[PDB]
Amino acid sequence: EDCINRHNVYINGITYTPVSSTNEKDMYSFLEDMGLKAFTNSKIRKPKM
Amino acid sequence: SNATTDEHGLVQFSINTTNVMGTSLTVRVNYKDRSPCYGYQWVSEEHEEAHHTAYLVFSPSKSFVHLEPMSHELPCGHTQTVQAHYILNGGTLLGLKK
Ligand SMILES: *[C@@H]1O[C@H](CO)[C@@H](O)[C@H](O)[C@H]1NC(C)=O
Ligand SMILES: *[C@@H]1O[C@H](CO)[C@@H](O)[C@H](O)[C@H]1NC(C)=O
Repeated sequence: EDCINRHNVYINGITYTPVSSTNEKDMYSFLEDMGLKAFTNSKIRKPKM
Repeated sequence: SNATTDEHGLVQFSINTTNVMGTSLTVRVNYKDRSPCYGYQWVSEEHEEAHHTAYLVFSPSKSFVHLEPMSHELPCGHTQTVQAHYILNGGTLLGLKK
């Protein structure tokens, strides 16, 4: 469920810029391409908005 | 923050900003447009609304002084202490005594 999408992205500093989906490997993905599945409460997947 | 017109005074209002460069204000703000389902150019009921759009100082230092406008009466052959209020963001990083 975790949607971290702001109204405006709140990109403080010198300038603002919009949101975008990343591209990187994940512990979720490590257990996926491993082949198996798991249940756990800790932060495994990335917080995809 | 609603207000009311004083007999001697107009609306003199502030709004605390904690947001981004693009900002736009208005009063009589029951809507943005009346209810534009259609008019088919017959006639449009249009009362006046004072909507304003403003923009920001592009200050990467974020340290600046705001100068209120003295757009009122002015007797000549005088001096006039201008009223200005400022900030320094991050304090001064090193700065100096002066
Ligand atoms: C207008 O603002 C005053 C000041 O806080 C508040 O007490 C009052 O409830 C407001 N009036 C309205 C429209 O309720
Ligand atoms: C809001 O006004 C306060 C003073 O009451 C000021 O310090 C602040 O910079 C303004 N906006 C914010 C919260 O950044």
